[PDB]
Amino acid sequence: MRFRPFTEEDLDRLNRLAGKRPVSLGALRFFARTGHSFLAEEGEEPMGFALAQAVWQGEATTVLVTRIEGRSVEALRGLLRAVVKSAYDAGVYEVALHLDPERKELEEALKAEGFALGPLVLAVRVLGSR
Repeated sequence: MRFRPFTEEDLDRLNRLAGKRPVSLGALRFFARTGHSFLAEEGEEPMGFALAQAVWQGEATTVLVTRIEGRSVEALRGLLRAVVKSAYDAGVYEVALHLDPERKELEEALKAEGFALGPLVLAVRVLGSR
């Protein structure tokens, strides 16, 4: 298994991993430009991806993982590691993710790669779409 930046040529591979929530070409292009987004592959079987980006806090920066998908704990862990490395290299202060706690594989991968699930809590208000 390997972890790499994706390009436009990888649109189908990403969408093979994207289930019922497709990644557009526009989204792929934007996330390719961040330097924080990765594709996981076993051979040329796609195995996961992470869409992540830098968000300025006013002094420090956070890298937010907007989306992560993966077919195994191994894929999820390696994607997190690749994101974390890209954050360290950019002098980013922290990496954050909004976790659905039903996703046990992701929860396992997060703990294995040094993420905490507290004490900070996520507050959300969904407004909806037009």
